[PDB]
Amino acid sequence: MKLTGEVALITGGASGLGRALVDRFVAEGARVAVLDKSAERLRELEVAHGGNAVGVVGDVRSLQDQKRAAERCLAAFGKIDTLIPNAGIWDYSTALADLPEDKIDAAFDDIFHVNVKGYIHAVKACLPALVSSRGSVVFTISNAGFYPNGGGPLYTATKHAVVGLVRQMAFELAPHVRVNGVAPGGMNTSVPLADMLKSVLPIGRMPALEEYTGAYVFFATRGDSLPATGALLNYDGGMGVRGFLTAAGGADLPEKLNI
Amino acid sequence: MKLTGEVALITGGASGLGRALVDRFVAEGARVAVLDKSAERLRELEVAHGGNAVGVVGDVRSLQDQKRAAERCLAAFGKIDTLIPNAGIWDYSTALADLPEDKIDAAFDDIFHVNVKGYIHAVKACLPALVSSRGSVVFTISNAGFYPNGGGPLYTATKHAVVGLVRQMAFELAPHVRVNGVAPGGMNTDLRGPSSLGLSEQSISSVPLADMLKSVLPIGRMPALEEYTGAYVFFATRGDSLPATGALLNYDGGMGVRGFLTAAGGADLPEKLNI
Amino acid sequence: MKLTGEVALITGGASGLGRALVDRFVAEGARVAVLDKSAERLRELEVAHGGNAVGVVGDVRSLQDQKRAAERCLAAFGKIDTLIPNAGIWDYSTALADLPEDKIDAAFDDIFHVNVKGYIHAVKACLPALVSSRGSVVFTISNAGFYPNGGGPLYTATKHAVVGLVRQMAFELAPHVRVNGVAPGGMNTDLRGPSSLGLSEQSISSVPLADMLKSVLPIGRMPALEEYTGAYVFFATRGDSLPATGALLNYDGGMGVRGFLTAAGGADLPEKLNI
Amino acid sequence: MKLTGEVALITGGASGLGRALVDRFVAEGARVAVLDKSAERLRELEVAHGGNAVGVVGDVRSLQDQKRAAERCLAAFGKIDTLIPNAGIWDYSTALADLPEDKIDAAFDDIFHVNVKGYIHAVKACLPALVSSRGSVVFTISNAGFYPNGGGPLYTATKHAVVGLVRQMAFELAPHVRVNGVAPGGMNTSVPLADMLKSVLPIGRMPALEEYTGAYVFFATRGDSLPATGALLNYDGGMGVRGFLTAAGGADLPEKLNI
Repeated sequence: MKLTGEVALITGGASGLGRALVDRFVAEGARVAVLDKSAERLRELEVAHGGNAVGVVGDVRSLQDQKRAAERCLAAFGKIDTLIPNAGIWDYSTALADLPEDKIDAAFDDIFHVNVKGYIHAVKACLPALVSSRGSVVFTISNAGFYPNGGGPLYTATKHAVVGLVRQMAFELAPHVRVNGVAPGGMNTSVPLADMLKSVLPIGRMPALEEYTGAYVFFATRGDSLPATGALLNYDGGMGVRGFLTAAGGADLPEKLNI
Repeated sequence: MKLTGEVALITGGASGLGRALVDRFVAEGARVAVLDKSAERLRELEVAHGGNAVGVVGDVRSLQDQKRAAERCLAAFGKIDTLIPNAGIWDYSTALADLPEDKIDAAFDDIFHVNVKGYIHAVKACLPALVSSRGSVVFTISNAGFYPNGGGPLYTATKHAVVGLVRQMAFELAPHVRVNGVAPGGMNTDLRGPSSLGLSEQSISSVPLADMLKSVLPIGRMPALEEYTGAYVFFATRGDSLPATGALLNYDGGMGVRGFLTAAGGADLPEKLNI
Repeated sequence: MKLTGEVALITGGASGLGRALVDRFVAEGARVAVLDKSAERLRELEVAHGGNAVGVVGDVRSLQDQKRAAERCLAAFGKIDTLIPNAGIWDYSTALADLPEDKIDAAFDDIFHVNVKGYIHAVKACLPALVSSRGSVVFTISNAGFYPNGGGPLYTATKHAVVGLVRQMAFELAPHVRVNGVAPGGMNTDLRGPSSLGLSEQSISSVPLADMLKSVLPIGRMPALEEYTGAYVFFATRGDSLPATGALLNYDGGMGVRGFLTAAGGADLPEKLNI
Repeated sequence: MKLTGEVALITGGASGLGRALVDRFVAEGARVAVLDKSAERLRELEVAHGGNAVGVVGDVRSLQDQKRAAERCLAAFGKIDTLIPNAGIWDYSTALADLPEDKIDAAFDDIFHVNVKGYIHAVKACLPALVSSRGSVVFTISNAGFYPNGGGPLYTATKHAVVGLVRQMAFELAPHVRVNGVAPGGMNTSVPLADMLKSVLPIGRMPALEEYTGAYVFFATRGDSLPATGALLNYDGGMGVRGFLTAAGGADLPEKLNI
């Protein structure tokens, strides 16, 4: 019950990883405003958490759709303690040499409006409310904001850009708003599952969406993440610490120590 | 309580952050074995927490001592779920020009044996127990592990070195043990130093934090030691930090994202938005 | 001369650093094709370097233009050995609170289409030629690609984004093309901005560098534009930078390793050592 | 002829990568003082570069052996423009679980005295001379100061530590001395050569020691690396940008573009 008397806003939270955040957050005493594209999946979400969660149908790319989401949150809950810019769109890990000349301009704009511009507006929209409550932002980054091969050029640049957002907003919004980011990866949400545990994830297992929720709960806990601003907790099963020939270094440790 | 029924081993956990971690972890249900140089301070917490904490007097540079603590924790509690190598020595932020040629070699060894080697024996000792419980290692680092002026050549080099521990240990101990690092910043710890290093400069070059905070902490305040225990509990919680290994949490109040003319860039926000 | 007989394609290479790069590369024996928005400035250098440089007037956001330049370089010089995507737009370091709601969406696209998309079409265009000559891509980044207060939300996000280009392009174009990044810092460039962003604040928030240098540059001086061309030549040289791909050169005078109270920590060194 | 009228000091430079630096540096008009353990290989080096290179027999761990090396350089060349702390000792990539209880203390001290303490003294020794000439330091780091599996815990910590040295010395020695570091890796100097190009090095080829020399020449060039201080140029064939399933992303690019 770590988030008792708390209010959080989550974009793109009516599905995928953002939905897991919702369920968990509610299950922590929190109160979650949700901006998303799906009117149906927002209504199903709302009855799932009776009066602990509100949902506003919108387009994360729209600044106005973000201001509304802020306003409605303020309407029902009267405050905003943790904003979680999260709504993201993928590029199918498409290589540059495979992005066609007649599609690159559209593809760029769409992916950048959702992953970067979407995040900007959210923070812009909620700025009054966050300053008012001296709360925090926790962006959803990704393994792809730090290392390649998590996506194509478009995805990688958009997720490296939200690292800049983490840093610049951590600076600009201080001392009244703490900005942070979590970088999840290797998810139950291109690459074979057998090559995933062997050559990608040192931890050796595809974690459930529920297991990616705690890192966010942390940054949203009143006085547990107070020194945190500008922080980037990489949360991808250890993609940036994997070996050359094998992801895991000591798979055979138990019978190296006769445990 | 996140850590009910768990067992933590904190080194240097009788004073400072390492001690706040004990109080926090016990308060979070966990039982805590502690290795530290101070016999008094260990009894001081032994009484305070009753049958939830035990303390072993020894030295972090000694592997025998490290092993003795790891065994003591097994004897009393039956396992090791979280190991927190925390014990650290500051270099008074003494520059290279200020290091005495006759005192430098001695100094190196003193600081590197605690800040780095002490961590290695902490892991070496507790490893069998950690692979058995498929547990975690959470390293105390420092802002001095990522950016300069947090200490002199020696300290900054040590903390940077323990960044390399996180990464290697995360690799080597996959998939059973998780290894990560917490990097504290604006705490008001004295941070002890080596006798091999003289008293020469301890007040007027090692600058106090309150005097300079506007150039160091964006968050615009000095956090209490208890505000730094939250990150470690996070790593200590099995169902919260499961997909986290090789993770580096910069926990310095924004020392790495401070701005040029001042630390924080949004002093005038409430003026500009009306609160 | 390191780059005798080589061919470089610089974008935004008619003014600022991009233009100093032309002068340097020609002076290093290389022939240089240039894409830039200014017809005058391109003729200005066309005459200056004679048959060693050619310029194409167009826009970096346009792939057709990018392709047209890549072809122009083939037509005149016969190949492309080094591509330098350099053309960049500043956001006047305009904060998020200061971005007008009615002007923000327009602004985003303007800046992201040059700083990021412009780079992508630069690579997309010149790629066939680069895989053919097994050449290199050297990206102009910025201190704003690594640490904050070098620009507002938009600019810092763009440059950070092109860090992600370096890494992905380095991966994707292995083993034939090498992709790296140069990250300039204390140059006295005006760095143009978008009309979609108002004149509102251009003198008194976007602070001049000379006023603040003691809080920004450890090196304790503002380097001339010619001092920044050396890193690119390095990547342009086949026998010097062969085992370098995905490399990031922080070229900012020490912006990332500046200290808390002042940029440089060794002001008083010669006093302390006697020179 | 980029280093005409220049003087550089190189530790551990009578063999390995440090020797390649020497040959190249001399071949650039530079003048190289060399501190190393080998008396024979120092003499062979000296006749190889007649009067353009001096060599002083010493132990990099000794501060005094470093001061001498500085003094002798000053004797023959009268100045020191680029110091290159380079002498390094490896741990056989030995895992922690394989470092024996009766050896760990000795092994720690030896590897840390050479890789970290060796570097410190060099900069300490040459400080007067470098400040006097307003020159630079270029440490030899390694892929192992950034990612794991380049060595064991001991090597990785020692090379991560010299990253701290790069940063702290870049700060402390400014504005009079520029500190930098090069991070070479995947060298013709444990791991099979067939798994090296496939899963380790995106560039697909083990580069010669000569090809690792240019990066150092760069940092030592009068007015080509003036803005450089605190810089970390990773020089390992792209170990930190390799994919999950394959090092190289577009091996089959030529016949994807019918070049």
